[PDB]
Amino acid sequence: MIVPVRCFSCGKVVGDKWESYLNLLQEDELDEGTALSRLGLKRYCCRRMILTHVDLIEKFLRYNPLEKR
Amino acid sequence: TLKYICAECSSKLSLSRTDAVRCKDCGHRILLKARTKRLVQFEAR
Amino acid sequence: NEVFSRPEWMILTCLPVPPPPVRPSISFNESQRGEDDLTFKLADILKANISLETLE
Amino acid sequence: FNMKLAINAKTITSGLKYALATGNWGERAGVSQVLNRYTYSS
Amino acid sequence: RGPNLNIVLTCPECKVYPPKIVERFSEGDVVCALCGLVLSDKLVDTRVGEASNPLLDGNNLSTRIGKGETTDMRFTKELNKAQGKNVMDKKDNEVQAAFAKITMLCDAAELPKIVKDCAKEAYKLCHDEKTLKGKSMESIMAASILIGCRRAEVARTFKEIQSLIHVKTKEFGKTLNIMKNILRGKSEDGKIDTDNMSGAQNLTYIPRFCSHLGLPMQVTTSAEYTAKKCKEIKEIAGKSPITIAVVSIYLNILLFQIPITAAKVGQTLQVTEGTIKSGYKILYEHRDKLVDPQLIANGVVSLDNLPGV
Amino acid sequence: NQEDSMIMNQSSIDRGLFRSLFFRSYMDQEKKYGMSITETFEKPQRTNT
Amino acid sequence: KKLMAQIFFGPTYYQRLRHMVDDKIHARARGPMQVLTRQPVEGRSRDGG
Ligand SMILES: [Zn+2]
Ligand SMILES: [Zn+2]
Ligand SMILES: [Zn+2]
Repeated sequence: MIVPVRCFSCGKVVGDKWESYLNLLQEDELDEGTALSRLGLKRYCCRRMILTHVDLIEKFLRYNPLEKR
Repeated sequence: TLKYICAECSSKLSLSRTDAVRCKDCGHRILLKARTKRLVQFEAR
Repeated sequence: NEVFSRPEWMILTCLPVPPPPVRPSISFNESQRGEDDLTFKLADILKANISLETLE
Repeated sequence: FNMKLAINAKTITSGLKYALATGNWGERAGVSQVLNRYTYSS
Repeated sequence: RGPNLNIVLTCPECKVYPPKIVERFSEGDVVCALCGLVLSDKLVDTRVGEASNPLLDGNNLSTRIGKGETTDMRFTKELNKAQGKNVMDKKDNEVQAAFAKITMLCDAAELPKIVKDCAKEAYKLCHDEKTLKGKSMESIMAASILIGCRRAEVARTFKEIQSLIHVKTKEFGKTLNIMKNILRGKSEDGKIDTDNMSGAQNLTYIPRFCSHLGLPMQVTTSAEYTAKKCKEIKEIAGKSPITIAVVSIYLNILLFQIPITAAKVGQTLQVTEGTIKSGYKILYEHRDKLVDPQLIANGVVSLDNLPGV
Repeated sequence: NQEDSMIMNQSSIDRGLFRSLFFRSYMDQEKKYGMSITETFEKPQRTNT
Repeated sequence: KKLMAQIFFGPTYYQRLRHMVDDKIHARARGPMQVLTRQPVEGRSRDGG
């Protein structure tokens, strides 16, 4: 639902690169392959962590809050 | 005593055993029990 | 068999009634009582028997 | 003659509900089933 | 007046009476909570059986005859014919026939299952009594339905019941009073009424009346406050609750400026327009006390929006 | 991992691999058994229940 | 030490199915019995045999 904090296989921290990855795709006009390498994700265990992630949090945030303060 | 929340207008209500189950503001008939105010412990594993 | 089975006994004149254990009265929530199907049929037999007895 | 009693809406309402609530298509079996929601593909 | 035939579980060793007993459903054991001694084993839980309610039908076990995977119409017809010719079941069939008609009447008005259950129960309790022997069956059924609706806090009006069941008001009123007396008589013998049993209970009518007119829920709440405070005026307190509710609704209709004329409000609710306007004059002099303070304070409704004569 | 078994990385499990939420719903109604008998939602006491 | 054989190694899409052992494991030493046959009841949820 949200970007994992650590790579499942080797434990590298990948939860602080989601926004950078999206920025590279949008503003830098880079393909997903080049963006992953620029972020320092070399082992393919880490690449699939960011490459195949589905951000379902955005869909959930569209619903109005159940309890508003 | 108990504070309930409407499921359509998010209005916090206070109902007794005699009060009818319904929102007094918008008229909805679905109410969500409010989150407990007591702290709950969780393990980060 | 002269003692264990005779043709006259194959016709029912007196019907034995099984005890409640054979036909227990189950309960769903303990506030509603249900009766075994045998009890339902046995009650019909009693009603029919009394109806016939009164008729003739 | 009371039109409100001549027309019994319960007949249509229950007949459709019963045939849809259960699989008994009458008054065939398994015509209606609880939708499977384990996953989107299901 | 009969054999005891009662089993009480007490611990022989502890001998404390009453004993502390814990029923371990999972382990199927009844054990003394003090010494741990097991008092009884192999406890049973608490298809092949049918559950029936012995409050509307009492004790009456019967079985129908119908076609099977293989059956000839000759046997079914004659067997059904024989079943009908029974003297014991005839007495109860009249009560059962009454329940069937009540269910049809209740189901034709779109009422909850609780009402028909209450209505059927009321009929059974008041049936087979010497007092109810000269009244038409239609009056009895209508009175039971009205009682059933009252017990469910969804009480209808006399006119609403008279729309389906046709019985003149004189018999309807007399039957209802007799029926209420019967309930009171059997309530002391062994409850039956509460604050809802009160005849007026005007607050219950407002939600349905406004719904028929299609007004928003905000208007309904204002009308409820107006009707509740409407009982402080002696000139209106003695009026019929229907008129009190309708006139109160009419005051709120004009307060919120809904384009619905009185000619249609009285046509839909079957209330004379003159009565609505006649009651408005009495209700117009106490407008300041008949408007919710919070609604006026917020600014949604102002007392200057109500036309004055 | 013989005969259709598998070996799974415990560290991967710790990091959230194949972890899931489970939701179960319990329904209960306030039954009205006829007229006299009726139910309510209450916290029964050991002295009155 | 190096494994004498080389291992086929790569990513693959796996799925977690609904069957979890904690929803199947159950044992019974003694427990409730049926009303009619007076034998152990049926069903894991009811501590059956
Ligand atoms: Zn990695
Ligand atoms: Zn609301
Ligand atoms: Zn003991």
